[PDB]
Amino acid sequence: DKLKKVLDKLRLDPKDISEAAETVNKVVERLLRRMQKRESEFKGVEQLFIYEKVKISAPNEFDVMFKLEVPRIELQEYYETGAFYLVKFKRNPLSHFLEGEVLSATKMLSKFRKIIKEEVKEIKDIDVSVEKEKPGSPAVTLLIRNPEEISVDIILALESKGSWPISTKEGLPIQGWLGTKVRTNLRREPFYLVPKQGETWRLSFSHTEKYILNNHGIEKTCCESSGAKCCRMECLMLMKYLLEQLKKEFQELDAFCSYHVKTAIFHMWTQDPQDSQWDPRNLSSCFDKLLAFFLECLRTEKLDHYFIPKFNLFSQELIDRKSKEFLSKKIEYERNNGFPIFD
Amino acid sequence: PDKLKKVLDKLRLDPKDISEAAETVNKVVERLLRRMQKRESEFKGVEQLFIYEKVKISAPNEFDVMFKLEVPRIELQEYYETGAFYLVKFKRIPRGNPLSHFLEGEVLSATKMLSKFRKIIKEEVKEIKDIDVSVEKEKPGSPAVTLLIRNPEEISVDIILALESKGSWPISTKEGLPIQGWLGTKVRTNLRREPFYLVPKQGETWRLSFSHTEKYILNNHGIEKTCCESSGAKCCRMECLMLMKYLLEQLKKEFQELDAFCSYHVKTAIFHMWTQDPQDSQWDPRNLSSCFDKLLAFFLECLRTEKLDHYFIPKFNLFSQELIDRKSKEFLSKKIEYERNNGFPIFD
Ligand SMILES: [Zn+2]
Ligand SMILES: [Zn+2]
Repeated sequence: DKLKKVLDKLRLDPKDISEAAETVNKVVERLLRRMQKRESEFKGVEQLFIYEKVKISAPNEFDVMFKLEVPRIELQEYYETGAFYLVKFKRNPLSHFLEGEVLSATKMLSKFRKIIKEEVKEIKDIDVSVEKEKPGSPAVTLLIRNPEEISVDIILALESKGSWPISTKEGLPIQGWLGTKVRTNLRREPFYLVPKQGETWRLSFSHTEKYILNNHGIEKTCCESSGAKCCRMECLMLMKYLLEQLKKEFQELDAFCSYHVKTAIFHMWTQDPQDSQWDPRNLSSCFDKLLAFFLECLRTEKLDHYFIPKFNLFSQELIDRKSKEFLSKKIEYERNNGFPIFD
Repeated sequence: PDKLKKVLDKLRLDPKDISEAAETVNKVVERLLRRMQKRESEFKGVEQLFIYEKVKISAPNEFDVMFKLEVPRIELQEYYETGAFYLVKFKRIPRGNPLSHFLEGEVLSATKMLSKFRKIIKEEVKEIKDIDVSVEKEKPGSPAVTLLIRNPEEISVDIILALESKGSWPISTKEGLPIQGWLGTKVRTNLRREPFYLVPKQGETWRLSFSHTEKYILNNHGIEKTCCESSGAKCCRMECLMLMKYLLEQLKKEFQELDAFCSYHVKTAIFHMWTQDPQDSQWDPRNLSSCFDKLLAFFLECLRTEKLDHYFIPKFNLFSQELIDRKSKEFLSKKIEYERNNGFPIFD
């Protein structure tokens, strides 16, 4: 029952989130108007996506993706990484960001940021400012004061209606969970490229991950009014909040982010697909088997990207050995001591 | 005696023979579409609604193709509280659409549009002399012009003219599609956001059509997403539909008193049975006899009480007294109970 008490404060109330929704929505609208106006290279920019823009267990933290349809691209995998690609064109206004024969991500992102910095300064109604360029952030972040501090990440992305790259052929292993009809439909949706050398883009499946979170059960009536409740989402909130609180205390956990937890629980939902395996009456058992699974990913240094199997997030090149051991010690400490961090 | 699984073996379609008929039925439909998209034609923007889907469930001979027309500028009006039949008008004075040629006053005439639609198809069916296909005679109950192809295998192709409206579904369907405790509320909302359709047959009335929705439900019939998939458990929902549909088709072949009943009655009764018994375990292949019998008992209960509501329009009773006489229901009930009690001799 202790975990249910922690979830009681982690659930977003619709009243406090609605005042932020009204503020975030209109600011993104005004930014979208300007991108479609005058002589900006981002004329056909549209928003990708309410509760979808909010970060799950992070109140008043928001994500917005500005997609740009580019149907004239030719992808080239960058050094067999599977996730990073160089974009080329077969046979126009995006030539300003072209560097030789490859479209520069840094040139487009820097110009994309100048247009956002000019509009945030032309706004004097709500007091909003642009972050300084973070090292690991392609998005342009906005600090909105409500007076409640609100952060909104504006991610520039390229939309491609073509087929998903070959590196995702064995990705999305939901055949024994969400089924093959769902997998075929999801893979027929477009895929996205966000900047991350300076001219390489990385694949983004935020739209697909959003669908899986809202359609997580093997039964269609899962977590509905006329259906059974499960604790899949509750285990994700507890696991994400545990890692967030651990990053607040120790700077040694900088190499870990929320997407590792999200990736690890997707594999758990694939390994344990049955809705009965995530009964809310067994929340402590479900959260512990998720912890044990995450610790196995840390100690074996194996956490494959759920869409790109060849790409290992916990590889030795990405995260060093001392950080994984450090995180493993802290996770085992709270796992045996009743999780004192939640207090 | 596992006689039901023997009937199903002879009833399943041979993919070798259904693929040959698929190649010829598509290219003929493609040619008809090409002649529709041409200049001087009121059906310029016509399209196909949907290879393997177009063949009927228990009928390998017959195929069904719907030619839809987007009409984002029409207003609907119920025709005497029927729920299913409507008169089609325009929101304002029409200017840019050629469909005003079929106006019978302020109401879009179905017989006017269907006649010109059949004139165009009968022109192209007489132009083609390489495959030998003819347009069937005028049947009263069918708005679709039927194409009879000799492959030499005789195959029927119903070309159904339909209007596509992407607006909200009419209020007669508000309490229809009751799949909340079965396929879920998310599925129901997504289905109700797809367009709805109107088919012809006062000669200006149009009937609602949910063939696109009924097709989704057949291919997504399980409460579990993996139902009838490779990595999932097989159920017998579709097998009971085929047996029940084939039982009525064989009874209609033998008795002319069953002209009032059609396959849609079978299709409607099983959608209710799937709502009444939503669990995939209630449709286990080991219980094929139990599932097919409890379906027959449900269909006999609909004949007895003379109530079979349209699965999408609750107020529309398909077994109403003004639609089917009690003698036809008593006669169908007598014949079904005979087959149910004597091991179904008609299957032989
Ligand atoms: Zn659930
Ligand atoms: Zn099934």
